[PDB]
Amino acid sequence: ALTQPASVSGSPGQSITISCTGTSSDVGDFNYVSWYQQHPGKAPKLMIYDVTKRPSGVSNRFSGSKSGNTASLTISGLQAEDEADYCCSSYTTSSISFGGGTKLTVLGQPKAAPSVTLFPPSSEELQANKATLVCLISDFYPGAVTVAWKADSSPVKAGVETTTPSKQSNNKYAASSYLSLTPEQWKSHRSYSCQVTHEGSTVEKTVAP
Amino acid sequence: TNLCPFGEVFNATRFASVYAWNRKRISNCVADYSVLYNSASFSTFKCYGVSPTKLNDLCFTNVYADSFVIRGDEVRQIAPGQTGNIADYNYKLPDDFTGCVIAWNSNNLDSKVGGNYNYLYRLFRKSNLKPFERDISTEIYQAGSTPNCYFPLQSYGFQPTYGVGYQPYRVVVLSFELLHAPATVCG
Amino acid sequence: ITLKESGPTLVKPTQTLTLTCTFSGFSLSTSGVGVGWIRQPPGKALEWLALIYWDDDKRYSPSLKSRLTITKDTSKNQVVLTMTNMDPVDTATYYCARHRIGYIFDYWGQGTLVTVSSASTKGPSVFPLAPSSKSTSGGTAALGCLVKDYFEVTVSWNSGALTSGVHTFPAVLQSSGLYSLSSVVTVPSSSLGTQTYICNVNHKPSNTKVDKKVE
Repeated sequence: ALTQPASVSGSPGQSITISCTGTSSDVGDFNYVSWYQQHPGKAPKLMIYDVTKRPSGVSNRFSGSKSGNTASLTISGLQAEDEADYCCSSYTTSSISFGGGTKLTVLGQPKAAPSVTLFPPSSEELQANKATLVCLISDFYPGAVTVAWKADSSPVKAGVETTTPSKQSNNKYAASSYLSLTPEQWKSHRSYSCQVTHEGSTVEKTVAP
Repeated sequence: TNLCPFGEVFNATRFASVYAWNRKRISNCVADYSVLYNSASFSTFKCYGVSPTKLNDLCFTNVYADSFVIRGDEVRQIAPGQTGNIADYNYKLPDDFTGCVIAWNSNNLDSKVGGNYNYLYRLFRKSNLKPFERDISTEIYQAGSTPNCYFPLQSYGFQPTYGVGYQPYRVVVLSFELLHAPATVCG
Repeated sequence: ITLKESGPTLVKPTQTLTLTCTFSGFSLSTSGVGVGWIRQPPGKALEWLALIYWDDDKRYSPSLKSRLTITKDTSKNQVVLTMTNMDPVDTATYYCARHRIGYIFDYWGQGTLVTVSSASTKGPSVFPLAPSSKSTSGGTAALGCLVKDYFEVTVSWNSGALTSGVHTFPAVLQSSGLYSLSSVVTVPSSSLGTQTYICNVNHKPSNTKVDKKVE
């Protein structure tokens, strides 16, 4: 019922617009359009209601308008802080309609190398005849990494499970990679390592019994 | 000394259906009519037989305030001399009307998703209403002779998607009566 | 000012979901106000479900109407949603929010994750992630705790006293079908052994809290 572009991109300081089209047979005069901002894993926040109005405490950089059956959210003076998905909402004769988000990506963001902390199996987990290595990756801006595990110097591919990347509050990305193994496999081998490759450069951390 | 409580009329939490229109009697108070006339929140403010500026200079024995909801198309029927579903069968102004007809768009309050059905109008009656008559009966109307029989009320079904002609309007009709009796409503 | 859904819930297929919204700051008796329910399936669009108005008018998704019910209790300031014949396609976050026509929805709840699966509920195994010389980066030391093999947890630190430097990572879905996650906090290296650090791990589907000391 409501159709939005999947993605829009703008560079800092400039203005961007996200359009929201309603089928003519569904929305009638298309009187009430609301716009929501939602940050990853967080609730929608109302930015524009009634096509053009701002709730108090929303910055004047956000504005909404309409023409025919297409409403527009406009953002001026783009800041990195307002990367998010923007979702429009309206009425049909029977329901409330939303249509899919628009992910807004602010461009020009500085590239950033991953920060890697690697944790050995706890002694308490080792008591319970299990062992897990925990490789936490964080604060990389181009949102893809590759993660490689290795025992001593031999590549390990078994018992490795790696999350997909996820976007953080500071618009950098995070991931985590777990290597599971038996306590006796951990006592065997001098060292285990986690290798994070980002943008052709590798940050590697090793842990030892 | 008491100020006339127009807020209980214009700002009431429920308005009536037009076939069951509400009447508020306004008595023993001072009314500033300009405060209302210059708010700019009224899409209709048409006074018949008097000017709203001169009205703060005048005294009346009683003021009646009749309020209801109709669709925007029908606001024109709240006037002396009109015919139509609302004028003939719901709320009728005398041809000699001295008062004011105030209306405003209430779509953001009186529509709802899937339609608001609470507001009804009378579609059929045996005869036209007399001025300021009210009919709240729910008898089956006979257009024929079998005991062609219709339920006499129809819902407005206000939809947030409607164009303005079909959106709900709150109406307030102020009647100023001047009788050979003590005046109690003055500006 | 506030709305809050009831806790995250596991629901067996074909059985019925029941959620409760508790709100504060406004009355569901005041004219024009309603409270509705909206869901978002992972990586999918917001989908309106149901609405209840100040005068007890009820409205529902036309396609889902036969499965939905909504109730209000103005004395308890709560609104209750029920949904029937639950299926794994209905796994989603479920939100309540305040309605007034002019703005559609303004204040939203934080949302509650509903999971439809025949798999059973498994609470977490919480293990400490001790700070060490190999987790030291100048003045900052990393410590955490590992929340292992559950079925989807929140983590605070020192009962909410410790918030800066906390990074709870999103969970991994193991080939076993169970989840694991980690939370790590960066504290001052000198602080260690001067300050006691506990992580507070709340599941909720299994009604399990664990406060794990990390030494």
